[PDB]
Amino acid sequence: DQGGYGFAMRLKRRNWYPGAEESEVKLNESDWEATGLPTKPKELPKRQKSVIEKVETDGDSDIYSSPYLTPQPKNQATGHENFQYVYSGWFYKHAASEKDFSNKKIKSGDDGYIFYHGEKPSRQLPASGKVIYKGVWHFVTDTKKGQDFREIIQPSKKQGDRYSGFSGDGSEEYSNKNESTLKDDHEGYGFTSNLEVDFGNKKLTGKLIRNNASLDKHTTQYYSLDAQITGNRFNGTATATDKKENETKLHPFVSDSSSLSGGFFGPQGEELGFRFLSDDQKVAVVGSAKTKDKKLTTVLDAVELTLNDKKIKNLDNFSNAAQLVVDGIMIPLLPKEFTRKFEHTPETKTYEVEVCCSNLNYLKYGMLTRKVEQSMFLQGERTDEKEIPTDQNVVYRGSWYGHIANGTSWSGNASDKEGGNRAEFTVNFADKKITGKLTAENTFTIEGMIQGNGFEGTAKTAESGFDLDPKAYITDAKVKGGFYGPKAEELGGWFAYPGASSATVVFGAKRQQP
Amino acid sequence: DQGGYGFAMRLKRRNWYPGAEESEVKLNESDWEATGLPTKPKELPKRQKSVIEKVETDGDSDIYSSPYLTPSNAGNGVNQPKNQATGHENFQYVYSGWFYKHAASEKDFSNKKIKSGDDGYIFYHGEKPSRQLPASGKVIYKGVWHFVTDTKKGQDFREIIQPSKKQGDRYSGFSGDGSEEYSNKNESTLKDDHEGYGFTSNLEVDFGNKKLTGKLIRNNASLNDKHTTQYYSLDAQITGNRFNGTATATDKKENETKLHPFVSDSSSLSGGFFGPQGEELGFRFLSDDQKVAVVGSAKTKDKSKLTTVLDAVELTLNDKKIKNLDNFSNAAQLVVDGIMIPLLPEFTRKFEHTPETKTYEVEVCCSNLNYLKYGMLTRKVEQSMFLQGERTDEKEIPTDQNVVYRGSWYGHIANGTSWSGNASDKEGGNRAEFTVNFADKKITGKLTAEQTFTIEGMIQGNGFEGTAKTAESGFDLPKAYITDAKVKGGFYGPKAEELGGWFAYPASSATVVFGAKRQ
Ligand code: NA
Repeated sequence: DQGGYGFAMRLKRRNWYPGAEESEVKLNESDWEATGLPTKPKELPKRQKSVIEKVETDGDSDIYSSPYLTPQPKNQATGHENFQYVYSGWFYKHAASEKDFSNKKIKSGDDGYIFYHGEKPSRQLPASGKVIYKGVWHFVTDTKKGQDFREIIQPSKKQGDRYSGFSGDGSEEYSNKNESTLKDDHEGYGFTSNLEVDFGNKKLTGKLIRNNASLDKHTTQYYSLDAQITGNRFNGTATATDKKENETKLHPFVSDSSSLSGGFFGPQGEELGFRFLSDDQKVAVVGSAKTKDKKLTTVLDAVELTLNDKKIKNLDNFSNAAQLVVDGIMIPLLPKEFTRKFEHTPETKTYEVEVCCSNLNYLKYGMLTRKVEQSMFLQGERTDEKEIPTDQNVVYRGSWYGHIANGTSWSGNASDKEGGNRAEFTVNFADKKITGKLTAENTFTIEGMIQGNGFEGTAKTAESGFDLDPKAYITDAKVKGGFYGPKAEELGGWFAYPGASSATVVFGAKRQQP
Repeated sequence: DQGGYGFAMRLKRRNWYPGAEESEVKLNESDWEATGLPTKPKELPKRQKSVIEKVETDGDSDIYSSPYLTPSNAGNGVNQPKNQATGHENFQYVYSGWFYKHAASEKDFSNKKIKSGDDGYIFYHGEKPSRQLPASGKVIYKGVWHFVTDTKKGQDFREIIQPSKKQGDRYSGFSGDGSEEYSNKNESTLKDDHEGYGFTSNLEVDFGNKKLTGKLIRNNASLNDKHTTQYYSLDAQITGNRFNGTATATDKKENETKLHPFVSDSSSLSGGFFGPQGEELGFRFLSDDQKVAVVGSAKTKDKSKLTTVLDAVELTLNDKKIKNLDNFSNAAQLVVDGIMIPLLPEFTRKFEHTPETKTYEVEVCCSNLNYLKYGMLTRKVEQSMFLQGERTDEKEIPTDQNVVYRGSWYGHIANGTSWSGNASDKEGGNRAEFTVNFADKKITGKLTAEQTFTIEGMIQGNGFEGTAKTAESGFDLPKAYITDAKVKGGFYGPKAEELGGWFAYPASSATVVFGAKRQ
């Protein structure tokens, strides 16, 4: 979707002051909150935790949270419990009532959040095969006067009416979360998720169930899931398994959702997080799942090349070339005209960014400066390896940002004109062969082999030295890159030297046509 | 208990008018209704049926009832459910079950009343309460049982009734609800450990020790390993043709959360035996927490020395004929024409009574008798004598070889003109005396008007039989003559503190009831 490390949704409490009563408080897409990057996924998300810390109590000040979270119920899919990258769950307080009679506000009930968050969003995934993910899921409901969800939460405290139904409520007493052993057909403890991810076809399906207390089949299914995978993200729908027919509907899971979204985390996407909001705005869900406890394709490139030390770091990215993720904050690259330039301060003081180009849509590259640090960056969404064209002669044209020196330093931005930085590449896909040239003043020569949706080769200053306007002699510099966008219209790469002349360069070119 | 042909309990519907809402409606002992004696036990009880007939509907007017019941005066759909204990299904004397309508909602805003849900009854009723039972042995009875619950806001019983319509909250949970979908009542074959279809009862009656035990279970839908669920065990003492005791909720746990209503014991199990030798029975109870009422019925296997537990007879004057009366093992409760006439509000007594034959006139004796009552009964005009008593257990029959009993008798005799004489304590009026040799199984005595009769007989178990005769000589009012009068009687109360009997004849007639007390 619009990408992020995580999302949280707060419980609602309904005003029941007589004469100024809200009959209902619905959930809204706008209610979703970003969590930010967690240092430790097992801990509560910091922004929302701080909110709850300040929530007033009167008799019980503790924060209660999902049992596997960092402060004897269980909530886990057996064989799939050792999360390292992604956590979902809930936390709350027995919040004091708001009793503001002269402003006509009375509110009572728990206050808290459901959430998921993760670290290390994936840049590679299995190339093929169907893989089973299991884990947990959580929910929070709207509030409506007279409403109860007695099938899921015993309504002695007006859960669903005065404050949201949620999966952490003390009266959620129909799951097996407190039992000591499992029935033969239980998937685990409490509310659990089961997803089948088809990396071959870039899609996934799943089921969200409750494992039922034993006091006849022991689970109940509330949703099935369907989603398309794009890069490290996925988007789709949730289908309510029991909606309204012969029943008056004793639970909140009665409407489909068209807003299922999530993403993969970890080295090869072995964990995932997701959320959705029901179309009738009655229920929000978050969840997490992982491969069983213990060949790849690359879906994106996102790198930072630091000048001062010529070093190259991987950046996080949510499979969106136009969204630059640095230091856990998200910097957009298009203003909701070749190249571009601007600065940005969140909430390092400010970020200065120069980005190219206007004609590129799956690939962005340029300059990044913190304040003072300076780096180049490149990020792109790789084309599916199965979409790599077979054409034997393909020309790409564009530019590049350059920083090089054997004595004094030369720096040159990218440009469309005139004798400024220019790049050209000819690719023989059939041969798995790639070559091209970068010129400043009319010089590097690059040979490489294509592998899947990526390439790898060398860049040399040739013979001998370059200019510095003193000869810089770079030869056998490792060059890595990729093809971005559908059907590989855009391509990009970078190189650092060494692995008395230095060099750091990002470049990107666009495909032509007869 | 207090005896009767049957009992019914109505479903509750909770008021949910906002602002005037009942959060709960509990069941009460006072909610039990007498059914009266059914002409045909397979039919619905008439009083309660009439109530349900008048219950308003708006879309579906049918009365739904237990599958083995007579639809009678009422229809169905998607229907072949069963509710039966296999091998024990051919009831003739006693039926239990339920009947109901999809009642219209009461929508009376102007009286702040909103009520919705089914309206109906559970019940059992029987005919021919037993005057004899097997003398000994343990006997298996099986059958069915039914329940109705209280109503409470937010409450559901999802383990027994799928709560889509707020069963247990807006209207009573009950065993006939359309959403009782977890029993096997609709299945076509039985698992090998099912006792039958739907909710069934299993009782072991120990006639030797005058007690019984039992189990009430559900036979579960097959949707490995066991296919029934037990909700109660039962324990009761038998007294005459009645039994009383307790029900014990099988799963009350402690910690709950209790998805069914059967969570509390009951100290009010009561029922009775029906049929020639008590081969069928009916029972009811109300849970101590007033959350559930149960009724049921059971019978010996579908197709033995007997003991007599009571005598209850009517001797009609005009035709000198003798009919058995129904009785619920209670000497002080006179049951005639299906209605119950109490006999205690001073020797003898007299009074009249009209139920709801115009009125009944009764003269009853005596004040010192507690397991035996006898006197005059008149309908309006018909006239009869009656006697009824609770027999002493044959095993309690004393061995004493010389025992005197003293009392009186009511007399009606004539060879020409008629002589009638009430019973009395004094003076030369009717007086009776008996000497009994239990060891000899021998009994004799005399009735005198002041002239007399003389009775002799032998003793079989807890009853006696023999003959009575005038002096002949003759009698008074002019003389009447009696010879070889057929005499029947019994011993009543613990260790036979009491005894009584009667005779009819058969140009002289005679009809006499008598009762005496031990000295
Ligand atoms: Na009755």
